[PDB]
Amino acid sequence: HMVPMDKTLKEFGADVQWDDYAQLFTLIKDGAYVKVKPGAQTAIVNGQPLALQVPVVMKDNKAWVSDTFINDVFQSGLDQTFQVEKRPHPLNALTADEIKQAVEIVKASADFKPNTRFTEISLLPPDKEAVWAFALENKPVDQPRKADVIMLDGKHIIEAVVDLQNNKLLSWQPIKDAHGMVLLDDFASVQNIINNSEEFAAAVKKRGITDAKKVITTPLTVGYFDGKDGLKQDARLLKVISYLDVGDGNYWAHPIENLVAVVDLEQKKIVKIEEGPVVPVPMTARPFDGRDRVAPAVKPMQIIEPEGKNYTITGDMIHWRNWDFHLSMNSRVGPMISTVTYNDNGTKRKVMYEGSLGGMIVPYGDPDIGWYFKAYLDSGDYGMGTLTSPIARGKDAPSNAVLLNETIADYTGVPMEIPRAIAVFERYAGPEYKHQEMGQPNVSTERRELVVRWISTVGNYDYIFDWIFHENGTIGIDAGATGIEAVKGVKAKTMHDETAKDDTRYGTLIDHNIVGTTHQHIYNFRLDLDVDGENNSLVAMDPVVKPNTAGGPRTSTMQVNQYNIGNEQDAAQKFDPGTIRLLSNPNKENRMGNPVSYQIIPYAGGTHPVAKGAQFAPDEWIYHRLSFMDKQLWVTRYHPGERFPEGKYPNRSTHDTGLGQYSKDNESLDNTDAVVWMTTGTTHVARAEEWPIMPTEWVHTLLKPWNFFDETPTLGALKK
Amino acid sequence: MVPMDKTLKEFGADVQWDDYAQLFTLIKDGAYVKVKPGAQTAIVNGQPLALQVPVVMKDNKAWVSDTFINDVFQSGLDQTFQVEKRPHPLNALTADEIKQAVEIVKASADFKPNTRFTEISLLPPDKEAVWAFALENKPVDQPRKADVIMLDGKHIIEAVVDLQNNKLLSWQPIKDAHGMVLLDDFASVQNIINNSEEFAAAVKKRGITDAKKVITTPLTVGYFDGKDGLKQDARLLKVISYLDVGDGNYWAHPIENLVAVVDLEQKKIVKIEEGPVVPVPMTARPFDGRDRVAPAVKPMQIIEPEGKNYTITGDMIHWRNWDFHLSMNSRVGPMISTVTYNDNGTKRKVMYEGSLGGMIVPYGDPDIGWYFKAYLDSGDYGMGTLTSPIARGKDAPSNAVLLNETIADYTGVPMEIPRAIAVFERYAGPEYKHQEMGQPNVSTERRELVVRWISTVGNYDYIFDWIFHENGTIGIDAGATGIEAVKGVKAKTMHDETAKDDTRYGTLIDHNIVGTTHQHIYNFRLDLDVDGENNSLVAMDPVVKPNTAGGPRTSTMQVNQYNIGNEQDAAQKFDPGTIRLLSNPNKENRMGNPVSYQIIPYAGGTHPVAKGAQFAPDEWIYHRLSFMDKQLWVTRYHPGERFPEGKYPNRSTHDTGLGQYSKDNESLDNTDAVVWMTTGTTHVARAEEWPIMPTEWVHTLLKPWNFFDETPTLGALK
Ligand SMILES: O=CCc1ccccc1
Ligand SMILES: O=CCc1ccccc1
Ligand SMILES: [NH3+]CCc1ccccc1
Ligand SMILES: [Ca+2]
Ligand SMILES: [Ca+2]
Ligand SMILES: [Ca+2]
Ligand SMILES: [Ca+2]
Ligand SMILES: [Cu+2]
Ligand SMILES: [Cu+2]
Repeated sequence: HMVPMDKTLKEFGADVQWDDYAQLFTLIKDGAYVKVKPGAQTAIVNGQPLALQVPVVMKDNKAWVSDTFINDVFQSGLDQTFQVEKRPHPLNALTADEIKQAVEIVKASADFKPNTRFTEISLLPPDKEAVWAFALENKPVDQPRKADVIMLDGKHIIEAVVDLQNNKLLSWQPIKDAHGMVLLDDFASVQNIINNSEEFAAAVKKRGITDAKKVITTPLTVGYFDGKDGLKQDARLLKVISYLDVGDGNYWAHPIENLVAVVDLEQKKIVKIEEGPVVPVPMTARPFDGRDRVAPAVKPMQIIEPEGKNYTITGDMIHWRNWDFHLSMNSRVGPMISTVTYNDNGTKRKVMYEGSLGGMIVPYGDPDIGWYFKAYLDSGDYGMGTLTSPIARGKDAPSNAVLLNETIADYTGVPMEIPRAIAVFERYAGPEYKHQEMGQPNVSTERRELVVRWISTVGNYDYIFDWIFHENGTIGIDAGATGIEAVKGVKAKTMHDETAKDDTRYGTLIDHNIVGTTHQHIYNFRLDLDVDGENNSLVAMDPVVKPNTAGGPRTSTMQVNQYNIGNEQDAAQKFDPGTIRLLSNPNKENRMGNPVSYQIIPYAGGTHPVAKGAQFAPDEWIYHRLSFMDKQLWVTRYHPGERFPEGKYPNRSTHDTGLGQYSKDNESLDNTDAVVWMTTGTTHVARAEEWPIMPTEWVHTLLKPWNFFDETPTLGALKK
Repeated sequence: MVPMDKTLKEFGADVQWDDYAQLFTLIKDGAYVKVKPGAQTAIVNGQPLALQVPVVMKDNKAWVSDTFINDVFQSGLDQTFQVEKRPHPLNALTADEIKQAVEIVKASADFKPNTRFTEISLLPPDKEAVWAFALENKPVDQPRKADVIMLDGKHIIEAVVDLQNNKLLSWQPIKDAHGMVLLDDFASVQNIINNSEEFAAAVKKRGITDAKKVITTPLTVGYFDGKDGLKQDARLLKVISYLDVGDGNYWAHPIENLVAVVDLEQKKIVKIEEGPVVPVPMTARPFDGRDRVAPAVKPMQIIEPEGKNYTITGDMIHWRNWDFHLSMNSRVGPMISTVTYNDNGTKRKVMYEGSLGGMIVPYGDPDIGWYFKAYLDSGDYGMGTLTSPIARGKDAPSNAVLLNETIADYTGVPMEIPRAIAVFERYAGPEYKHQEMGQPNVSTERRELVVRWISTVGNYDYIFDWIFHENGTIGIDAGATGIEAVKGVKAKTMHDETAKDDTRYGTLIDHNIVGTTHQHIYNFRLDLDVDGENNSLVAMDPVVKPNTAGGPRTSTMQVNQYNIGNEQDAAQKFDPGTIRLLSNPNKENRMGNPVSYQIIPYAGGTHPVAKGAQFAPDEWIYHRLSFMDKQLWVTRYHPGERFPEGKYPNRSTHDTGLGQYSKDNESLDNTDAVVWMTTGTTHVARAEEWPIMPTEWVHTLLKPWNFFDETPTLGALK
């Protein structure tokens, strides 16, 4: 029997186009570009003929296909985008089975507990040297597949290491004073605790809310205030900010200002309720999904690759032109780009052993009760990999993208597959280079970039990360921000109202009774670059104007002050976009005798004002606990255990256990394995254009090869 | 009948044949056509067309009617271009007007025999009348006039003509003004050097066996109060030379320390400066791929089968909520005029006129052949005139529409530049997005309309994109590629004796070749009229202040707001961490905030940023060009102030540009303002940029700030 084509293909996730003039169906799904005519015996897949056992049947204007059409066509093999990995890469993320295995091992230990949850179950990284040997020399990693299992027993953190190869527990170490990150069930717990709170229902009622059932809560971390917040450091707590559900699908637009409940998770009870002046709840419906809007007619635009892609995905490894890298997923920081090499006329040269988001922070600047503690560490306290948002095909990524699925473990230790977790796509990016010599034939070549996009949503914010591999050796990393703003309810409707001045002291009035509290977005990227080898050095090149001492009319000249940065303490600094910073390899030079290097650019621009550092007086705790905020560039000695800027356990941390710690010993950075950390952010002062929903804003970072090659990288293969 | 592939490709259309569907897909600009052999109809942008003569296959070769192209492409089904019945007042001079203007000044008794024309452009009606035409369809009741700037030998004469009444209005000689470099000067220079016995000897001394292989370059000499020993009243050019070795890239073969000074009216070398002899780098370094083989790539196409979202009526472009006028000028190139944003039915003013103001590429080497090198590409050479035709699908995406533009050449003859400007829409990631936990996702794609122009002056190639976002934001990016000006040096690697001295002012990017450090400084003139003519300049500086509200916090994030009332104060460095708005104090949005536009002179770049001019304040180039040292300028609207580097910058003795326009320090309070953005880079070379440099970009932005009352792209309410 057969099934309706349109319905079935849509369900499948393929785009369906019917051309009445050509009596032709064009079907697109990732790397597959298919063409099929009703009644035809063969179809075309990426330019290649495919015999069909059952042709497409057109009945009374409706097409029907065999129940095998989707598999015969899309899994034919004519789409070579994906190839089966023969020799499993050592950096492959834990499979579902491995996840379940690690969980059975710890549950087999005499100490496991029933309520024991899992904050992170991830692969334990083999030694860097063995992995490179595999990627480069194809030498097998004879070290056992291990996995880190970080558990949360109530409010206590426990670190366990399991041996997957030999199915045995290798270690079980409790971590005192450490708090665990926020977990999914805590969200449900908070809303439930508030719904059962007699006092809170009372507090809410005195603030104009009749039906307390329509109150939506939000789980926020409290941070650390040396006790000034009057909060017991020992307890596992969360503060709660509420909004009113008006039925417009956007509760963020209806804040219940000056009301904050403090919830103790293990005690499952409200341990405190801070109240401030009663402010009428903004009631006007402000939907952002278009329900109240007119759909504008727009002409279609498709980016197509009818013969397939230029990249191939073997297991988790991606090959594209001269690039080769491994892409995996982590529940905390998200995507991880590993063993990145560039094929230089036959020789795979090392570039980056491991790169990924390091961590990020979004601190607000309002002193009031519902804002003073608000300083989010999204990846660290919430797990952005876990909160990945499936890519909306054709919208969140261009129509010529390939969408990958990724698997991680949820908090209960059960394997979780995230559909459309990461997007891969090549894109036209203007001319690679060009020169129109007067009176001569023109010379131009197009530029192509391979983009790896991942989106994670934590509450009201939606973050987008792109890892851009330029064909010419350059690597870009941009961060985009969109979503819904965290607003403050105020009495003023316009700037003409008596309270306007005070209501807008910490933010712009972007709507009637609504203020967009100023805050910042600070991202940090951990880049373990191995510029053509592990032993590198950090070099600085400051362009300067010096007095002319060679004669002639000129009084000055443009020269450069070049010097090495021998230690971590000095490598941790502000970035002047007017200067040049390089991670060179003092052991290898190019054809001209210059050390092969990569230029590090933490700030290549952005669409919001740039954050010159953390907008905090040097005496604020947040500024103290987290030092990665005030420096745009950091360089440390390679250590497999140092991966987070804010520290491994930032939830209510008392001191800096991250970059401040990784560099406190001020170690030598001369000709050794270095790790670059780039910090970049924006200072967000709101405007009406960003409400009810914010247009995507971007920040750009860059890694350019500096004398890494001997000439224009894209000139082409030498003919003679 | 006639051959299809042959005919269609002569037409410039792309032909594709799908044997499986027995279908031809024809593409050219806004036309996307589909036609099957033997079919009685065809499809043009989604619409059915009846054919007089079906396409016929003859020996596997398609054949079509001799009227096919016209019947199909000029059918009317391609709505990209529309007829302009009422000519916009800012339309550039037409070929007929260019010829009329030249006839008028030639009919004057003062017109001398070999006069050349530096510029023949439209003398624009008053701003008010123009805005009235775009907003109210009110006719501009003023005759079309044209400015005709002439160069009589070395003398500049400014004249004004009345095109509607065909009469000469004024004829004014300009004292002490030097004219820009004209194309024929390029040839004079090469020819003068060739006939120079002295030069040939000078060259022989340096190792060149055949002087006929010496390639010259016409370089402006600047001004040095005489310290360079050059007469101020003489029209001069310095000549740097290269050796043509047959690799199609003479730039890779510098003849270092040899500089000739040429007097254009006397037509001879009036001074030769010789320095240390350096052997000419000989190794072949072609950049055209003659010695290379490109890797095979799977095809990629960007298609709009139903046509474009934009309409081009004459020179007026309509796209979504945007409406603007695009014209061409021989000096600065593309001009974006009468820009409005259609806010739910009402067209609101955004920008009266915007265009490249001017630019400069100054070098940092003190030596004999570099110290005077400070190029004002548009001002001294005419970037519009030197526009480089866009290479379809390469310099611009495959879904672009290529426009032809017309300007006058130096002899006053109309000149049509093919594919002078590219217009294309592009996907720019999600416009906005929110994936609420456990709810249906909300995403919309972003679309930008890019207007791209490429100009090439000598070795450098410059790209300019005017980017219109659906949400009201306007972006302006400048890209740079081409061939680097290099210095000949003795060192082959950094291990040689002279290596350190050879690389004191630049990187050693190849054997015996150093890419001399320099800067790329662009300036944009933006006559913004934020929802009206009368505006003010407001500064908003984010600052950290002590907490006075109580609670654990010791500090807060606040904004320091204040108006900048005059021109001198408006001329300032730009801190990308601050906010600068051009507000309209007379209009507010629904929340009581002044409708405004955020000015961002520096939104990023792929090369190191130029925080100012890499020159001591006592350098002459520094004195002559103040715009290099400040990223933001705001002055009162004046029709005659259009160039940051001044109107006649060749060998100028003082600042006649932005330095002069702001000198008076006038009031910028609630009045017609003009914004000037200066953005630049400091370029320290590397091997990856030789023999040809990969395109490098810089970005600027203009964002609506409380101009609207909400997300501009949500759409109209049902
Ligand atoms: O994203 C930061 C913390 C948060 C989590 C869930 C809802 C709102 C805010
Ligand atoms: O682009 C600046 C001046 C110039 C003109 C022609 C050839 C080389 C250099
Ligand atoms: N007086 C307008 C210029 C002109 C001249 C000749 C033909 C058409 C137009
Ligand atoms: Ca260290
Ligand atoms: Ca390293
Ligand atoms: Ca203005
Ligand atoms: Ca003025
Ligand atoms: Cu923000
Ligand atoms: Cu340059």
